Amino acid sequence: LVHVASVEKGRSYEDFQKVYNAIALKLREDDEYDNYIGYGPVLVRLAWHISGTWDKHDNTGGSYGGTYRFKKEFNDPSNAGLQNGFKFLEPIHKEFPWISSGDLFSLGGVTAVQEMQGPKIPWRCGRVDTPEDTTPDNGRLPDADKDAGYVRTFFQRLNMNDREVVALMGAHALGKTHLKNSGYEGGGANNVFTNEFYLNLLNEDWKLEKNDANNEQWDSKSGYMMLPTDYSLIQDPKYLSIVKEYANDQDKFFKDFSKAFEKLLENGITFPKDAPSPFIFKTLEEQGL
Ligand code: HEM
Ligand SMILES: O=C1CCNc2c1cnc1ccccc21
Repeated sequence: LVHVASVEKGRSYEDFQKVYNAIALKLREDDEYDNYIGYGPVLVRLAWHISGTWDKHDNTGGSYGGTYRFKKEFNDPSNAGLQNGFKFLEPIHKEFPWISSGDLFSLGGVTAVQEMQGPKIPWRCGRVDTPEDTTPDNGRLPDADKDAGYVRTFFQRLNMNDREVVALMGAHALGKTHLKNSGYEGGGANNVFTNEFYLNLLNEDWKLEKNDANNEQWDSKSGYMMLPTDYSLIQDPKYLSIVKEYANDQDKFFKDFSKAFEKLLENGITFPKDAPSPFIFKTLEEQGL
């Protein structure tokens, strides 16, 4: 099963920079969403969930086919809440209908990370929408009620190692859980991309509690929370070393996250040898916009 990247006909960097800019301007505009968090976090999660269905064994799932647009995936219980992100991106796709769905969904994640003062994420175009019968079944995204061993084994399906896992999880600096979406009671939220997930894990006073949905979560005296899969990163000695590394090195975290996130978003895609180089988009701030 081979998915070959095919550049949207006649498009180049500046076309995609226009899409980035539209997403970025809408992020700035629609600032009230989710108690003034804005849409950055949910767009990052969307980009991860459209990519996280991938299976290295047969190259099913992944970001290439844009299949989140289909009911079966759109309605995956693991994707509850992501419809807000889809609706946010709707007007952008209407403005730029030439872009593929996979390209738009992944680019939304990139734009969100960057506009939230995260690292630059190189991004490649060429995902091509595939038919409804290519939509992966529900159940390929990870459970949150599990331990480090579950996390490690899960991510092997996505060809991610321990450092890549720990780095990717740092996106949980962002946003929050919503009891009605996932069965987890949200704590303090952020909308700036930092290494604070690691600092919170190491520095807060955590207590294991059972929430009103009957699920276990770790809660701090200051009002933050960790999923059991988050907290597993300080229960496992291999993960803990890396958590400490990122808590003590912002730049290393940024560089490792950027690599892992691009790789996550590109898993399953064959880029021809004469494909364009990855694009590094300028932020609104860098453009004076
Ligand atoms: C073991 C792996 C993971 C598990 C079990 C997990 C689970 C969760 C859950 C349960 C939520 C809350 C959803 C809601 O209630 O609205 C959430 C939110 C979020 N996740 Fe993850 N996640 C994992 C990995 C990741 C990765 C790899 C990324 C991206 C690189 C990511 C980015 C996010 C973001 C940005 C949010 C906040 C969304 C918002 O504020 O609406 N997560 N995750
Ligand atoms: O420590 C934080 C910061 C705010 N956001 C999250 C944290 C930890 N785990 C999370 C898990 C899912 C969504 C957001 C978070």
